[PDB]
Amino acid sequence: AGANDLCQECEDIVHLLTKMTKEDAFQEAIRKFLEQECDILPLELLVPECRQVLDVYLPLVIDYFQSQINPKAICNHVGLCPRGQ
Amino acid sequence: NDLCQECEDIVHLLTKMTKEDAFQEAIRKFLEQECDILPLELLVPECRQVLDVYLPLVIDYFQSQINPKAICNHVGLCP
Ligand SMILES: CCCCCC/C=C/CCCCCCCC(=O)OC[C@H](COP(=O)(O)OCCN)OC(=O)CCCCCCC/C=C/CCCCCCCC
Ligand SMILES: CCCCCC/C=C\CCCCCCCC(=O)OC[C@H](COP(=O)(O)OCCN)OC(=O)CCCCCCC/C=C\CCCCCCCC
Ligand SMILES: CCCCCC/C=C\CCCCCCCC(=O)OC[C@H](COP(=O)(O)OCCN)OC(=O)CCCCCCC/C=C\CCCCCCCC
Repeated sequence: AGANDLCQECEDIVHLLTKMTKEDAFQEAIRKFLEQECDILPLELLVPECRQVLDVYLPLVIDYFQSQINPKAICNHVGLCPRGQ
Repeated sequence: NDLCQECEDIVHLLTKMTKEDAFQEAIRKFLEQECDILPLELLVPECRQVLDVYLPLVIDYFQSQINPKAICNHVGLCP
């Protein structure tokens, strides 16, 4: 019962992300937070060039949830939807 | 758009999902595969070791006594 709800729960998270990423206040908040985390342990060592990785990939992740037609497919891709999205 | 409530709802859903063994299995299998290929294999050195350390810790965290508004305030999405 719990495990069969994982697909819908994942899709609900994706739906929330698609709404939030339409707010530039969301991008700014997450950028600023991750910029601070890149500068401190453990992330500064787990991800070399953390700030450069962030500068490149955060716009791409944001754009994915903003512009993809079917971002909920992520939930099938990560294995949480054994019967399809 | 209420970014604060949207963030709190994501946290609530994560706490439900992380209770399930099948969630841990699926995410681990997916990330083990990504650690072996680009881009993650280069972005995160010793990727599989980082996965083994932190996936349990993150799963346990969302199962513990957490404060969702404080978390969302920490990431800048709640006042
Ligand atoms: C103390 C805890 C620390 C744990 C963190 C340790 C490890 C961190 C690793 C993070 C860095 C890896 C970032 C990789 C992102 C990425 O590759 O996205 C690219 C891809 C592909 O983009 P393309 O346009 O096709 O082209 C790209 C190249 N051709 O972008 C996407 O498709 C978007 C999907 C990516 C989703 C990213 C996940 C973000 C969602 C998070 C949900 C919430 C998780 C909870 C976090 C709790 C943390 C305590
Ligand atoms: C943080 C990832 C952002 C994804 C999008 C966020 C969307 C919605 C918000 C969902 C909330 C889940 C994440 C909040 C968890 C969090 O980090 O806050 C708590 C914790 C503190 O907990 P503790 O002080 O130890 O325990 C007592 C207090 N709890 O905050 C932290 O400091 C942990 C920071 C870990 C950093 C994780 C790295 C981000 C991973 C993926 C981001 C992918 C984006 C692509 C860019 C790549 C950047 C390298
Ligand atoms: C985006 C999150 C929505 C689902 C929420 C479920 C809760 C947690 C999920 C955590 C795992 C992140 C989900 C992976 C996102 C994903 O599938 O993108 C795959 C992308 C390509 O995007 P696609 O659209 O599928 O194809 C491109 C063609 N357009 O490929 C990737 O590079 C994925 C890299 C994933 C890196 C994210 C790291 C997650 C951070 C912390 C996880 C917890 C600690 C463990 C860290 C170990 C990291 C080595």
